[PDB]
Amino acid sequence: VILTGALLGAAERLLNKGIHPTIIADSFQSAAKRSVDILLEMCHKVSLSDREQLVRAASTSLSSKIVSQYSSFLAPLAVDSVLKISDENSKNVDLNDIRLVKKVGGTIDDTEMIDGVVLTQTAIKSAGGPTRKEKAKIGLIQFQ
Amino acid sequence: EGVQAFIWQEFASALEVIPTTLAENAGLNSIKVVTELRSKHENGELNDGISVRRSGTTNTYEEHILQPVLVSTSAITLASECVKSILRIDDIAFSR
Amino acid sequence: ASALLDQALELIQKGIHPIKIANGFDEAAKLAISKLEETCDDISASNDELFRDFLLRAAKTSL
Amino acid sequence: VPSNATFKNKEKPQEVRKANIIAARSVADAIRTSLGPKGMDKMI
Amino acid sequence: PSNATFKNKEKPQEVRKANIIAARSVADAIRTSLGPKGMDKMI
Amino acid sequence: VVYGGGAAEVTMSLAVSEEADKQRGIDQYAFRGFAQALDTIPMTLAENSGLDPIGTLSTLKSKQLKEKISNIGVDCLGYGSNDMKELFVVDPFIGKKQQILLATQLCRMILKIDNVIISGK
Amino acid sequence: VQIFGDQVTEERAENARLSAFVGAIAVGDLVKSTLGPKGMDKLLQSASSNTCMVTNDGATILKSIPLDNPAAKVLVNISKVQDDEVGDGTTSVTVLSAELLREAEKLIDQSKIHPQTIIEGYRLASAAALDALTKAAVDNSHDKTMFREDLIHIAKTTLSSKILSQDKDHFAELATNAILRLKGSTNLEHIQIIKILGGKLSDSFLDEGFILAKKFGNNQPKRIENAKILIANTTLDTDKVKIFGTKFKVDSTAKLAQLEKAEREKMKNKIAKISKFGINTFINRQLIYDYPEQLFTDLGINSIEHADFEGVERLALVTGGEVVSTFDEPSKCKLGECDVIEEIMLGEQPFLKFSGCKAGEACTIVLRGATDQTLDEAERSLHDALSVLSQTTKETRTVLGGGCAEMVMSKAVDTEAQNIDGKKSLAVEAFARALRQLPTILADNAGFDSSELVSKLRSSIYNGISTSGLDLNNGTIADMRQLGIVESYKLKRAVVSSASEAAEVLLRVDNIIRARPR
Amino acid sequence: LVNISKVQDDEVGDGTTSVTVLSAELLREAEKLIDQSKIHPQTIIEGYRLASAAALDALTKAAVDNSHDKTMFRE
Ligand SMILES: Nc1ncnc2c1ncn2[C@@H]1O[C@H](COP(=O)(O)OP(=O)(O)O)[C@@H](O)[C@H]1O
Ligand SMILES: Nc1ncnc2c1ncn2[C@@H]1O[C@H](COP(=O)(O)OP(=O)(O)O)[C@@H](O)[C@H]1O
Ligand SMILES: Nc1ncnc2c1ncn2[C@@H]1O[C@H](COP(=O)(O)OP(=O)(O)O)[C@@H](O)[C@H]1O
Ligand SMILES: [Mg+2]
Ligand SMILES: [Mg+2]
Ligand SMILES: [Mg+2]
Repeated sequence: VILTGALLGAAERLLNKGIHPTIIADSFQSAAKRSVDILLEMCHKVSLSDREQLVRAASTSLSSKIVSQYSSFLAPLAVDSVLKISDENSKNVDLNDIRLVKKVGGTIDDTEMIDGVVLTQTAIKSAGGPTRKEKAKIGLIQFQ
Repeated sequence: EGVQAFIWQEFASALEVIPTTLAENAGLNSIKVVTELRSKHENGELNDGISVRRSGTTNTYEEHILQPVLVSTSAITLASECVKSILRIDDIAFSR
Repeated sequence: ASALLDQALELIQKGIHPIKIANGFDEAAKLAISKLEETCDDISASNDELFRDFLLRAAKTSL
Repeated sequence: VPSNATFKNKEKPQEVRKANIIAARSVADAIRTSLGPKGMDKMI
Repeated sequence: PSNATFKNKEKPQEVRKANIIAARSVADAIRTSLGPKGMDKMI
Repeated sequence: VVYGGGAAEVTMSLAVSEEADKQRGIDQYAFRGFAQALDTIPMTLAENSGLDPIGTLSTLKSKQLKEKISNIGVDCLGYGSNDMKELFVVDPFIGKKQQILLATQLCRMILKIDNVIISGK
Repeated sequence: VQIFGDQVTEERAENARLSAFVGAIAVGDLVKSTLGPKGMDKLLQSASSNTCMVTNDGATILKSIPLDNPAAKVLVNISKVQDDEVGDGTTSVTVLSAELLREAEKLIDQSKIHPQTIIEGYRLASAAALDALTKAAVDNSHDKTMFREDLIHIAKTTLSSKILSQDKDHFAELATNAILRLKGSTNLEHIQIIKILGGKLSDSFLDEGFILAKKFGNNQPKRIENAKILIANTTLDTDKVKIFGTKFKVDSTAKLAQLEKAEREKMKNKIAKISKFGINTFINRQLIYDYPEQLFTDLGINSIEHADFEGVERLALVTGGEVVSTFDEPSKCKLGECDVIEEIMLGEQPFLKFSGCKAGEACTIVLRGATDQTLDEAERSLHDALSVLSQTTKETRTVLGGGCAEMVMSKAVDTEAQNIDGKKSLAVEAFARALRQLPTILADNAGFDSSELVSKLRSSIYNGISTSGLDLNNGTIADMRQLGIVESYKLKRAVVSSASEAAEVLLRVDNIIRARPR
Repeated sequence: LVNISKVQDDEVGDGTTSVTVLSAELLREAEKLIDQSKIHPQTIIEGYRLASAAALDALTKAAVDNSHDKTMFRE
């Protein structure tokens, strides 16, 4: 949203200089197309998994939020979340497998990756028989 | 040597707003900082930029400030497409 | 005056203080006046017959 | 040289394009402050 | 025929009709005040 | 069928005019008013077609009084001949009759109104 | 007197006329900038819900803008039906209809000619124009290579004015390849427009097979090789039995538990009827409940639910099979086959991509862009291109574009202007100047001199040659056959016929009666 | 158009409607040059300067002086 306004500021003075808008428009498309080729020469390839690059990249890319100073433990959390889904074809990894559950309470420092599937809803407690389960078999009922 | 080249000069001048905005947010003088961007880049072909912690110019690869190429690619690409659509507008007519 | 103001808009975006902007035009204005005072020629050496023509040069310019 | 081959009528597109550019840049000035590590947050 | 002059104007004849009816309206107001069998008008 | 376009109107106008001076009475002015009322239709066609109503009305009255052939009317498209045998124009008798019947029967009702009360909405 | 009542505007013969002509001037000046390749797009701001619309089509501009003028409503309706018939050329109708009335305004005022006499000149002038347009056409479709090339030129000529003018070299292949895949079937419902945010305008790629925005079930696998496709307009939902009016009388709940057992056994036997064919996927029109969904797991059958009515025919024609609901006789209803049933992701929404089908009678145009206003322009642009190219399959004759069709039609009109006696010959020449005003406007939008190119084009075609045209890139006369600019014969025939009827309706007016609004 | 007619009424006392209809027709004829042909406004007035100069020169030769005879001036 800032580079767009900057190029419009460039086109502002160019409209007074007797140049057509279509010539100004095609110049940016040709200039932008050349800009892609310059960065393709500059960018460096990386391995499938590299904690030195991915963790530092994730921490220095947030850079503006409240959890940027908490990124000492959340940047590995983001890298470890995506590395579980791996493919050689460079697929578009879907973020539906990475669910972000919002619970009001506590602090951000208590945030940590749960090993299993965390459920948002609470128990019914109409009868309240069991308290804590161990070695339980989970089933998904769809009927009533 | 064409009128298309004169537009590309303004394209290069307007693209320098990103380090200028970083200088104003950090409080540093933009011309003094941007003058160092010009002084170090003719020899340094890449990884030369601004670091906010030290408030100066240094090698960004040593300080670990990296980003994907697709982010900057989509920014330059989508920005040119938006200006292409805005400049083709001529009239603002009220409708239902 | 609008041309100085329009070009000053781009320099305010860069973060230059307005007094340094104003002092720059003051030094540039006197420098331009000092140069233009040297390059222009005098017409008092000519006689009255040619001095009338110089008024006709400016009279047609103003009308 | 002059008075030939054209005359630019309907300069309102030029006025409309200027109004759209300054309108887009004025919105960009509010978003410009949030750039970089030294940017700020916005409450809406 | 097709080569006849249309004259482009029907507003003049309409205005003349509006004036004739307006002139005949007041002329017919004082029609019954003529002759020995006329009637007086108190205004 | 009949042949309209000003031919039936001028034919029916002079028929009542020739009988007006035979049956003077007091209703002769009503026969003349009915005659001149029928003449407004071909004069309207002459007005819309741009032709002169003086030459058009005078020609139809003078010609139709001389010759008995009653299929000559106002040529609006600007042809050189006014005889409608060649121009391919035909109208029904029931259609041209109802113009006179519904008109003369309405105007009796229009003339018989004296008191006119209009309740404002 | 006042018969019409209070708040009723009436006009008579000098306010009635010159209110429609200034309305024809008002509606024509808006769409003047949109005509041609260098035309500027108009932005429409709605009065409610802050809804904006970027659009170049003259019909869509007149759809949204309110116009209380009755004469402008005629131009609103003729652009609507022109968009319904051909889809392209609505702006040329509004411009040519307005300029015909602009010329006729001068013939009524300056020359003092009756309106009916002007129409009689336009009838003979329009007949001479269509006869020249018929003789100027050229046959096609005898060679498939030439028919392939002419559709590419028609797609380039159509998309030259839209937002795809820069990338028309790539979109011409995408536009013409989809039409040849229809196998003669003229219908636009078999082409889908999937909206995807991101990328650039030239990222639109041609899809092999058929792609749509649906999803598998909860337990279904990702990939199945050589999957048999079936389409059910069935109710795999709670079927009920259709003799509405069935209720269940229950004396004891012992048989009611066995009654519910029969309901589950009823639908089990229905899904068992599906497995007799041995299909690999199952496509249903409406929502599938969970109990049918669990039964497709062990049988190795994929599931797709909530398919649109258009999507049934769009997927069935690519599959080649027919929609089956009874599932009784496995002999008839031979199904198709698809190689790759693997889905892909373009943006944040997964789409089911198919490839390697029997037939491709239905297609799908994948688009990429920045703003939805550009995608809406991309939809309307290719909809006009695909509509023109689809009707070019049934109507084979075409005509050269680039403004040469307007001047070559006016040549026969000017030739037939001399031998017509009377005052209507000036109206015959007024029709010629109306055809000349279209290429006059093409030079104005491009920013070049209009009087020189129109004078050079007009003097060039009367010499004997009839292949010259306007080249707005260089700003001079050039050969249209070299550049490859050609348009359909029914398009320009509809434009001249619609514009002739447009001037005829508004020229036969003498009074305006505007009743009170509700 | 009101002021040019007032000056003509005070100056000569005749020809006011001719100035009003001719000055409006010059702007009417100049309208299509601006719209259709796209002529500069400075070019339209520049032609009217040379056209008006030749116009008054036509009246210089087209006039006739009847001062030599009072009977012809009376006529
Ligand atoms: N081509 C023609 N030549 C001569 N007379 C005509 C021609 N066309 C129409 N008319 C006459 O003009 C009349 C017009 O009637 P018309 O306007 O069609 O019916 P209405 O008045 O109910 O609309 C007809 O009665 C006919 O006699
Ligand atoms: N590439 C081109 N070169 C020259 N003229 C063109 C070109 N493309 C289109 N035209 C002209 O533009 C005119 C109108 O184009 P059209 O596609 O109908 O625009 P719209 O859909 O806005 O009416 C046509 O008569 C044609 O001659
Ligand atoms: N009987 C006539 N024959 C020919 N021309 C006439 C006759 N009467 C008037 N004219 C012309 O009509 C014009 C009338 O102009 P006028 O109405 O006096 O202008 P204004 O009212 O503006 O002074 C004159 O120029 C004259 O040439
Ligand atoms: Mg970031
Ligand atoms: Mg088009
Ligand atoms: Mg006078």
